Amino acid sequence: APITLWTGPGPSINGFINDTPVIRCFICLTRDSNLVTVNASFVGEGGYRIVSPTQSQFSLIMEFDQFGQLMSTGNINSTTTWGEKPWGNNTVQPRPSHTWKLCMPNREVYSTPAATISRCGLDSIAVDGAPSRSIDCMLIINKPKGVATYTLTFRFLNFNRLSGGTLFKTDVLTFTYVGENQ
Amino acid sequence: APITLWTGPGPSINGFINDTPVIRCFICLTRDSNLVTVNASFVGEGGYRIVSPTQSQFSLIMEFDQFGQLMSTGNINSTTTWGEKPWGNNTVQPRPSHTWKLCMPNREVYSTPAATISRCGLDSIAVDGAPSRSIDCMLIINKPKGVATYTLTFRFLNFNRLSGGTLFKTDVLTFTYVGENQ
Amino acid sequence: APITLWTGPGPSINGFINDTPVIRCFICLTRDSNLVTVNASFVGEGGYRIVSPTQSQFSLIMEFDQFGQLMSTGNINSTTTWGEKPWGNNTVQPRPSHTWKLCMPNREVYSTPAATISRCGLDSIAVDGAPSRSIDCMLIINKPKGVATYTLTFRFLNFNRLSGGTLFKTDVLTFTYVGENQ
Amino acid sequence: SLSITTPEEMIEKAKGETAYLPCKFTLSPEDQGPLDIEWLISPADNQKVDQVIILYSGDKIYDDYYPDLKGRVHFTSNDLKSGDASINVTNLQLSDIGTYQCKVKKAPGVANKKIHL
Amino acid sequence: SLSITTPEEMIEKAKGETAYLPCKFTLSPEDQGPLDIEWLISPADNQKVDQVIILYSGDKIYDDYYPDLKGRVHFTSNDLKSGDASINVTNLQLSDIGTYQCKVKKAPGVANKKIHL
Amino acid sequence: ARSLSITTPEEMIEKAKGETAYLPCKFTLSPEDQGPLDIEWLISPADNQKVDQVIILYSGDKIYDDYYPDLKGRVHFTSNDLKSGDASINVTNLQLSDIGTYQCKVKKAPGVANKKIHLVVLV
Ligand SMILES: CC(=O)N[C@H]1[C@H]([C@H](O)[C@H](O)CO)O[C@@](OC2[C@@H](O)[C@H](O)O[C@H](CO)[C@@H]2O)(C(=O)O)C[C@@H]1O
Ligand SMILES: CC(=O)N[C@H]1[C@H]([C@H](O)[C@H](O)CO)O[C@@](OC2[C@@H](O)[C@H](O)O[C@H](CO)[C@@H]2O)(C(=O)O)C[C@@H]1O
Ligand SMILES: CC(=O)N[C@H]1[C@H]([C@H](O)[C@H](O)CO)O[C@@](OC2[C@@H](O)[C@H](O)O[C@H](CO)[C@@H]2O)(C(=O)O)C[C@@H]1O
Repeated sequence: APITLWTGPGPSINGFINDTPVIRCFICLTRDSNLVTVNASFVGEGGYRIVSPTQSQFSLIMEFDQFGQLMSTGNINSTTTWGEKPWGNNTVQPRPSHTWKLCMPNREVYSTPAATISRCGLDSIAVDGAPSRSIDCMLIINKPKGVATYTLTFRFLNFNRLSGGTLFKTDVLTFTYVGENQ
Repeated sequence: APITLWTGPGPSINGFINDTPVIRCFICLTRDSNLVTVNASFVGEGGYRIVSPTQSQFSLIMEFDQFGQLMSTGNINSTTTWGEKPWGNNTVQPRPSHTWKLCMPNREVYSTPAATISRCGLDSIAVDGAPSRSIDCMLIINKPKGVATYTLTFRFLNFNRLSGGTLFKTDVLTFTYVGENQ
Repeated sequence: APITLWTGPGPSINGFINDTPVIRCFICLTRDSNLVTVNASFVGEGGYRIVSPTQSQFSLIMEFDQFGQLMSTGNINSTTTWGEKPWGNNTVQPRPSHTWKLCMPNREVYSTPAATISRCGLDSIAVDGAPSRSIDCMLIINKPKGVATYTLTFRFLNFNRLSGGTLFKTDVLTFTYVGENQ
Repeated sequence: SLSITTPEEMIEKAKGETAYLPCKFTLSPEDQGPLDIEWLISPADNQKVDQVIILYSGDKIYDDYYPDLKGRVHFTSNDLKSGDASINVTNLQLSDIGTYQCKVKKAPGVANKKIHL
Repeated sequence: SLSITTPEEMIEKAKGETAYLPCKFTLSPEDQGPLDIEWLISPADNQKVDQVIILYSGDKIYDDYYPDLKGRVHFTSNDLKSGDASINVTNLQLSDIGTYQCKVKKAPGVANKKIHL
Repeated sequence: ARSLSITTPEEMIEKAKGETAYLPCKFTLSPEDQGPLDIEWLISPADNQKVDQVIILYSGDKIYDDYYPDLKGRVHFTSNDLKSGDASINVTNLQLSDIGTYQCKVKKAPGVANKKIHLVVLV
């Protein structure tokens, strides 16, 4: 059976950078037969509403325990709205299930960390996809962190590609990894 | 249950730029448990068989009604072959069903437009993936257009990346978005 | 029903270049309702552990027969561990089934070769996604080869993008194509 | 489920006064996620729509987010997790004219109230 | 299901004549999609193959795709919808020599026919 | 027996410098192990950072043995009846720099087994 964990639509400012919520992260982890598809997008707020080319890189780490439950310790964590999306509606169900593990990155496949570095357009509609308005976002699968069993890291890089100050309104990003076995 | 809407194999010249069919669009929208995968490829014809670096950018908009039925008014529209792919064969079934809605972009998730700007190789096998033979294709999810309830826009951009005249034969492109609830 | 063919976790040096096994290919072909997702990553060994900017391009071709069985003749072939992943564990089941055909690229949709050229980061975690540490990987769907009915080719290109010698440890790559009908 | 008393309102105030913007809400037993409130502003001043002004998550108040309202917006209740997420915005001025919105999440609970000032 | 009568045939004609290329089709009640017709040419003259010359789509004809055939391709029936996609190719030249394909779709029906000229 | 497995999957071995080390890797198949036989030996040397470098391979009825420069020409499979259950190797003329954990990975799908030998070299 398939299963989706997510932030819900219209996500809260759930992305901390030095103990201040500054990124609004929409994150959706959908597990089908074997793979998990990460579908995510980000909107900066406050001091991170506009980013400039001198913006220093950063990681937003999700830390999960061995049963697929999001922990309190990562940059994105259990203190904000997170849970299961039932087929048929847009609610977020917080009550954990054993099926949640199936959204985690297969710990035998990813016994050492894996990564995907994709292009990440910023304010793409408004700037009409101008080439110098893209940064990079790298997913890091299972990089060790604290006492977490599984980790997903959205790492935002190479802001110095930007031609100038840009609204930090990212594209919809898509990654893929092999899901954990029940 | 899952569901796929598509143009079928060997698609007709079904993409309008300026009231004339000029792009041959293969488009396949597959909905599994929760996400829809857009798998699409494009081949130019007539004056659009070869595009040059001075080619001006354009959008091919698909307009859908509230029940997931493709409307007649977009650049890609109900006047060309479009419908459901049965599991097990390559037919195109035009008879609408309530399940078709499941291929549409979730209107609560995408209550304001979302976008993904991907690299888009042109004639990639023949030119052996030469770096200056890629343009950009940006999917825009739910940008308002006329009286459509859902929209998908393939917007082709940054032709000035091209080193010269190139056969407008795109790579297979893949996007992802959250599907609508029944 | 869905079905996954793969190399298993911790793959052998299963990828041959000029008759010598030099690339360690993790390849996973997952078929869900309609599309096949290719999820793959590569690690070079021996002389291919480090690649330099002057590295010449190359193709790793998988050749499959008309029933979806991997043949012995490709760069990646039946002489190494390859088979079905049962839902629930990480074994590799070599006993062929008629369902295996469902992971092949639909021969009517891809009656002439299709391609997708993606960015392909190398040693991305270690080099922190530095822009000049990416090459390109192009998937070619159904380019004819020998007496194969279906083919998948991972073609690695544009090594001259590299700023210097780089550990040939690829990102996780994801491609998508329409699956064959039973 | 989770909902707010009087989900739409309008409020008339003169310059200098402080404005009380209610957001009293009811939970349900089903609502076992974390409490997750934010106030936003759609000013008639700019095109800008829905800019955060004050936050509450992890039993912690984050307020520094909107320049014009710095040091002038705060939560009224001493126990906010009881169901009272009302804020007041002190020392009003004409640039505060707009639509203030209170989103309240407590998974699976979700509701919101608009107020025009 | 959707069919075209005589799916293959040779037609011979020297210079200046008007070639009549028949592509007449039978529908069935399954076939609910829009009538979507295409004629292509695979010339004996040169490299390329399968080139669009004329199409019928959304009850409207579009005709200038092959520069070499410009102005000398017209549909013959003023009632195609009824099952007659046949076309005329007037004032034949020797460069016209090749295979003319006729693809007719009406979802879910699809059918094509080839003609060697 | 019931699946693919190796005999004594963990083991130390001490030899002096110049002697050869016999690294046993004997394994049993089960009827269901119908995949291609796919052996490899790896070395995590103690001397430097790197871990799990390939030294020798058996695949498609051929031996590829080029991979680890330091061990060039000193590693050899010991049993010409390899397909029957014997992945054992010899490391001849032991060096001090041969100190490390040597690993034997045997695959014949769905079978997988592995064994590690921590090897030490004295004077
Ligand atoms: C914008 C910013 O603050 N960037 C710094 C970054 C971020 O604080 C965190 O990534 C937020 O998640 O941290 C950087 O380095 C690190 C970590 O790599 C390390 O584990 O701990 C140090 C503290 O010494 C710091 O968190 C980074 O991610 O590169 C430095 C960025 O400049
Ligand atoms: C090749 C070409 O004609 N490009 C023009 C482009 C296309 O015609 C359309 O995208 C086809 O769908 O239209 C461009 O601008 C627009 C629309 O974006 C706008 O909403 O309306 C104007 C008319 O005022 C025009 O249609 C575009 O999208 O870039 C202009 C391109 O030159
Ligand atoms: C690194 C290397 O060896 N590159 C050469 C490459 C590889 O050997 C193959 O890709 C191995 O898979 O072969 C190159 O071209 C080809 C084939 O495409 C062609 O069919 O035949 C020629 C010889 O006539 C050769 O095999 C390539 O793919 O680019 C040449 C590379 O330099």
